[PDB]
Amino acid sequence: AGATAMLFPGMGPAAFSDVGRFMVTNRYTRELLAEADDTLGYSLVDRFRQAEGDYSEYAQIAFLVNCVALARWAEQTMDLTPRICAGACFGEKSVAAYSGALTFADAVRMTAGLARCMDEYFRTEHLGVVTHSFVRAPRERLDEILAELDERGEWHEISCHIDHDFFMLTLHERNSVWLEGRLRSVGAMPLYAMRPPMHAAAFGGLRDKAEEEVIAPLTFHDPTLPVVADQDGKVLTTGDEVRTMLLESFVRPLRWPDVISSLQDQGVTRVCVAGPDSLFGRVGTTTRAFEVIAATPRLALQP
Amino acid sequence: MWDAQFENLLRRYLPFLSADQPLEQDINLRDIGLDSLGTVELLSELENTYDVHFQDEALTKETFETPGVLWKTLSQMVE
Ligand SMILES: *CC(=O)NCCNC(=O)CCNC(=O)[C@H](O)C(C)(C)COP(*)(=O)O
Repeated sequence: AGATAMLFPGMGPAAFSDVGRFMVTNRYTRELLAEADDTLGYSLVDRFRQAEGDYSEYAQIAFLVNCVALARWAEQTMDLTPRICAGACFGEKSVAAYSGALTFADAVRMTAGLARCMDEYFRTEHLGVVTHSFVRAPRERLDEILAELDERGEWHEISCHIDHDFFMLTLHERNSVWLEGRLRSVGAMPLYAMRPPMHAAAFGGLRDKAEEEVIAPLTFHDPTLPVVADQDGKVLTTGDEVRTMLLESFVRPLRWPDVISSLQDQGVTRVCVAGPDSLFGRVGTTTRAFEVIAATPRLALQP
Repeated sequence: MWDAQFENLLRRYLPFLSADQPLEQDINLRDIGLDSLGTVELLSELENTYDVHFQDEALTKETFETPGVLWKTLSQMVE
């Protein structure tokens, strides 16, 4: 009676010690690494070992390999036949590969190119702008904080809707310490301040630079199964729409509740989250709606 | 100075601590697997169990650094 969706998560802070041993021993990762290393002309696992930060270009490519491999590992070891798939933020990249909208080689090229593109853009543009995540923040409490920012003439945008009380707000870091104390003052808990920021109408120039330098050269195919857009849950069926999703990521917010309502409307009852993740598989938006399988490196490392 | 009620509650959110390992006063909670959404669930369970509302300084990172600091913080609110 059920149906299964394959979901691809956003990228959390890389931790090479979390996945380096997994990547070189699991046959699903080893197979994609051979392809990623041939496309890139280096050893991705070696470059990722030496990378500093949590969001290096190498950790973004490795994150693509880990999610796409763990989707195939779950299909082959759990007899999954998904009718539909969806990707949140980075996971748009992973779902483009899984769905057949891009060859794995073009997804690796795209992931590396967008990494370099964003690095360059944020080296000079929107200096000090950050994306804050917070929880226990009902929309009514958030709206009062946004009105206080408006009163002071402080620019912001809502970048993600995660759950009824879980949002990401993008604004200048000069507002960071006030926002954190102001959240806490009403029982909301700040989680993380992401640099570079993501998902803002103000980032049209990053969209344009991505399109010209990375995305337009690529050939997009029609996906082999429907793809739910993370912007608004629209059911996508063509390569042009997947390409638009990747570009709209820069300038439209993630609406995670809309992915979950769309999946529900397409008859989904069970989701597989493919890859390392401690948000999309565990957040109430997802678990209230669906049985969750969490296909993480930690699970695939179990005896 | 904590008790079984508190420790049974906390240990539900510390996946990398085995039931036969002691819960040290100053163990780093993040290192034995307390994370952001584990903290949200923990908070929700502490608030229902003890009839308290964590707010202001009780929601800083420092509150969840160790079972010692978390116990002190919960204690100041239950009395
Ligand atoms: C998809 C999107 O736009 N997400 C917001 C921007 N990305 C991030 O903030 C990445 C870091 N995310 C994480 O650290 C986790 O997702 C949490 C839940 C924000 C915090 O986890 P924690 O265990 O401290």
